[PDB]
Amino acid sequence: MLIEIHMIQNHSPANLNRDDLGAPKTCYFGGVLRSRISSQCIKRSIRTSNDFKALLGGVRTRRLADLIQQEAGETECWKKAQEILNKCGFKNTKMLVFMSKDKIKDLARIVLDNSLGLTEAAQQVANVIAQATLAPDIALCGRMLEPNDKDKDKKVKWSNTTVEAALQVAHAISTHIARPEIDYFVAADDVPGEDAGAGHIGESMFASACFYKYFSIDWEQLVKNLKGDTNLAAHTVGAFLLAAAKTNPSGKQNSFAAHNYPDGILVEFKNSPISYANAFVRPVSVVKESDLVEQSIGQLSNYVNDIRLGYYDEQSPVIGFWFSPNNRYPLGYKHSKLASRNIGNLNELVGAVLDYIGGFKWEEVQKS
Amino acid sequence: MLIEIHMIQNHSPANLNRDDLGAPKTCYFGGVLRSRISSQCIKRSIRTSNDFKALAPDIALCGRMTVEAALQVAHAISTHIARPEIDYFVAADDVPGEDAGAGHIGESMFASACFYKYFSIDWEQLVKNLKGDTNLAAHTVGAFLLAAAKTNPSGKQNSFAAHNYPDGILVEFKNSPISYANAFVRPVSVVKESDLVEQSIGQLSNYVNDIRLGVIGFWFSPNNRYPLGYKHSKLASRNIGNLNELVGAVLDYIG
Amino acid sequence: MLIEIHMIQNHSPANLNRDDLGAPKTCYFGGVLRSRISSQCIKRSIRTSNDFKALLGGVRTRRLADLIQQEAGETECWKKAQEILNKCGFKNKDDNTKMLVFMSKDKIKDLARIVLDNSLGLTEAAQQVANVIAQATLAPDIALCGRMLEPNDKDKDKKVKWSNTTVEAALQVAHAISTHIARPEIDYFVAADDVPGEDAGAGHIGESMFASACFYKYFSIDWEQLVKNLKGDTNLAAHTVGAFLLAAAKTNPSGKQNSFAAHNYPDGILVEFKNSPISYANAFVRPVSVVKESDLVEQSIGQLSNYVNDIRLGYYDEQSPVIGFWFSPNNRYPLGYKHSKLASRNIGNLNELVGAVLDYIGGFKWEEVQKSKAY
Amino acid sequence: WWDFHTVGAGQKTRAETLLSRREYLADASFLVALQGEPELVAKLSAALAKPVWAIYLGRKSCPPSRPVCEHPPGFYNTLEEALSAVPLQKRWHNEPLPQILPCVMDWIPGYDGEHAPDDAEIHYDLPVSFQPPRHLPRFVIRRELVVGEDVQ
RNA sequence: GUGAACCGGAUUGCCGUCAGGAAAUUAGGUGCGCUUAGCAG
DNA sequence: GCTAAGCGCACCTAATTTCCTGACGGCAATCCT
Repeated sequence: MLIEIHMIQNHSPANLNRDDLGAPKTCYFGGVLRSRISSQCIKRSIRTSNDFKALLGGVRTRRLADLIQQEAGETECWKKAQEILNKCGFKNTKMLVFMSKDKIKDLARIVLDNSLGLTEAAQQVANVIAQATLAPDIALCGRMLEPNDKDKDKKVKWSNTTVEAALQVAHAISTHIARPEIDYFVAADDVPGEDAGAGHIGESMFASACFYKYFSIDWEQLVKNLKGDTNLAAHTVGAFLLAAAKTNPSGKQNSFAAHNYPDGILVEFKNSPISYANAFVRPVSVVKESDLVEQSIGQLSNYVNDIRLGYYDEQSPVIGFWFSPNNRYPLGYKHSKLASRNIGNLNELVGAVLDYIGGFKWEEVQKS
Repeated sequence: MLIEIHMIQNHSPANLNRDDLGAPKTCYFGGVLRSRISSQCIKRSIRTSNDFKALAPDIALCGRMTVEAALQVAHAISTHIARPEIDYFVAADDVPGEDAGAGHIGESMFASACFYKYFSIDWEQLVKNLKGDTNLAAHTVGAFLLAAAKTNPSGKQNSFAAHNYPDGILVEFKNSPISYANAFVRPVSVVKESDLVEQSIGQLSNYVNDIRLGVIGFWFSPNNRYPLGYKHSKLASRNIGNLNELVGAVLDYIG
Repeated sequence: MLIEIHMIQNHSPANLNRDDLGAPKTCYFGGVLRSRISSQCIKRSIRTSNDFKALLGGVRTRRLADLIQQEAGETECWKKAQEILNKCGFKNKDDNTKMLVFMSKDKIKDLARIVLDNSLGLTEAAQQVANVIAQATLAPDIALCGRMLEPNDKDKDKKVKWSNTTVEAALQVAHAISTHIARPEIDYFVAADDVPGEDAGAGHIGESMFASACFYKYFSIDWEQLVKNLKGDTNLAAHTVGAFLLAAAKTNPSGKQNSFAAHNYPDGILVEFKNSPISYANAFVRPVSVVKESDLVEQSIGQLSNYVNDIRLGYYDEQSPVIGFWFSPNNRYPLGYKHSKLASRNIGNLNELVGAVLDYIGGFKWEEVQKSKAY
Repeated sequence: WWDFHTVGAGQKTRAETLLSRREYLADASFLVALQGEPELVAKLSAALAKPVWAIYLGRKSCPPSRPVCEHPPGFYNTLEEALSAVPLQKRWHNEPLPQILPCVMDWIPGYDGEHAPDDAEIHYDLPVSFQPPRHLPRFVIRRELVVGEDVQ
């Protein structure tokens, strides 16, 4: 069972993702230029969201020695931590390591701070590194890491470390043609001079686009990554939905405060993943009546209708929920009165999704 | 008799197949560089599918050490010029440190294209290794049709969720194996009044109409979204708007 | 807690912002051309305003040596101060540094004292200057706008180490987009020569570009981060918030205002308190088409009210209600008549609205936060 | 054009991935003419028109984009006359035509003797058995055909 | 079924977070739509 | 149930070329020795 989240979101003039040159990320889809927001950007924005404060339990850092030393008021053990990390298979303050936070803190404190040998200490810390996957963040994003076999001692053996991701996020492509724009700026000098010129001259780049965002959560894999704690998986699904709905990429937000919420969310439950990106192969051209968001929602509804009347199996009918704030933007605005469970509240949508996965209530997670 | 399946699938910006350097698999055709998904990639995408798991199983459909598997698949040739792109990425350290930036700061390669997929499965030899089980042979042909319709390569899919389904599938029963890659010798240039998928389907229709004018074929599009010829003349045998009835029509034509 | 200021304001025909070619700035929002006022321009207008004069102190200059000389008095040492800055990591081009330095104006005295002594060497003086500069973040404008400073590592003394020089920005300002199809107009001007002469022509022929639009401006202030940036000075943070509100309401960009006196006050200000930032820019994806039976500002306010109601009823229905204050001058333009309950209060005075915001923040009178002055 | 192919083979078990790189000719067209007694040629054409097995272009993943039997058998005295008789069809009005036309022809032994010169290239593409796998060498000579010099 | 039959480059990743094109301008000068008529035995 | 024609002007004069920022992080594979 897959939880598919399709969102239609329009953003104010902003630069939420740029390359080395500072221009907003773009891609070609359907032969035309499209504005693009990278998948890992949305993944991190959901990751560091205010709604994931109760589920952020994994850390991706290269200065693990600093983290270990931080949990010691006076027990100065930092050179030993670096040495044991280096002998574990890292080589410099190292390569990126992804695993839990409290687990590594407690286990490193009880292992590497004890006066004992070295090689087996490296083995124990390696086992702790591999076995620290009890984090919803790792369960969603997944991880893998294989230390170099040259620097690592032959006395250190690694168990299986590949964590299969339960979340698939697509790159947010614009539903219409991309129009990059140049914002030419100056930097005023406060002290008057003999020239009366700016302290700096430059060109900023920004773009405003209606993005189609696609998320896909594998319920079975999310449960497997968290083992029998299925309630934790339900909480993770709900928190991910809330974060994706209410959190935006933290790009040049101080200069471009584009904090717009999506105008339509389609949560669909099927056993196979479907991307509705082909709904917008033809760029959406705005006309006198209606708007860009309305036309994008109409095109998406048309494509969903053709998909349902196309690839359809009577054995496992696909159900779905449509969300629009206070029913502002309907899906089947003109003829498609097929969705009988249109919702005009995000919390009601979360409750409906949780009920469909199982006997899960949003308040039921307040028991641990 | 021969069963030939042609698909027109438009994929979202993704990295479905990769070389050693990380670039998307590429090809040259018509004097134009073109994106490519390898045939073995599509064949492996067909295998290991949960849709079928839920004679000798796993032997008749794919041989294992002859068997001489009857299903063949061509390389996915894009209809237009390949447009590789740079994905500049960094991996954050999300801790307060003396420096900034922690990841490999690489440059991922990706491209989006509308691929022409050619599948040719011969009924005779698939019957030959099925010991004459015509019903089972038709069942496995239908299962492979469903898989190829609703499966995608398991490439860099967690960051590029490209699960788009084909907008047009055409099944013909001609005697000789003819691939319609030459329909796209001229690369498709998108015009303001049309889209890439519609133009590609139109070029395929033009190629089908040509040569022959100077056999029959089943045309499937989801809910008849892209018609292969908007006329009442004898151009397409049946316009099918649903996949399951397309498989049914293929099955009772074969048997 | 976040302080969200949403403003609907119509401007007279003017050119408040322009690019290198002189045309008014434009953006493509919702697939249609709009009129844009950059966030930097609004930030500078608020910063260099009468209502924000008291809460100044941050100076962003490439001419730090001039300030050090002015503060030190008649003791020369300008060249030696410039060389100290040069060793610190600020290369000069001719007489000013190659990069801008943001710093509190209260530490110019410390810099002058550190330069003026003769007991200290050169590496020590550069290190002390760097320490003073990196620790000068107390100014309210530095707290609101933030700072980044990357000294030239190559042209720097080896034995000079920089501490953390970045301060988080507690203020988020969006570009002021228009609520309708922004059409630009070309003004054909001529320069007349007073001397008759014999040509009987004109001194100069040119083309000027201007546009009039109803702008939607969005501000976001982080209360906790503003308090942290000032090191727990809650009274100073409240004064900063109040003066920022008054400035954003009462000052406009000073671009071509001698010829285009676009000094129009906002026709509606919505102040909302929430834990997450929400922008109502999607209220105007449809460009507002003026109808005969209504007004452009009234139509924009109605569309904004409809979108605000939709967002409140579809995103913010939890155990924690969102409290918002709506201001119009003498209640000239209220919110949508279909609801009449969207805003918690409908204040008709700007000073009363500022007082209400200050009271709700933590409990603060305007008089007791204006009373913090040095004299 | 080069293709990077990886084989997982069989997946007690270990990480064994075969390394391979294939070479492909992109945007190429070839014409193959075989000379023999008429009945065998007629039967060959008849069976080509009704292929009982999935034919390809060297590898199973290379299907024919044009019919193999598009050009029908005919009576032509020499291979040069057969090659020159068929006109060349231009894809569009203004395209760069190939001024050089490589060709491959079988080396005629004629009477007994007449050994091939040192300038004749060798080619091992005649299979007789694959246990041990051996291919008998063959001699290939190269010729030229140019359009616009014999037809006005 | 001829360098061909068995044949995935598989996974981890926010550039983030500095910024007033501003101080200059009269399109100023010229002018008749104008000559013809019963909505009535 | 349907009246037409002549006539429609020239342009001198179009401002100011280095005011433009720095830094940190960039495999892990060695797929019959």
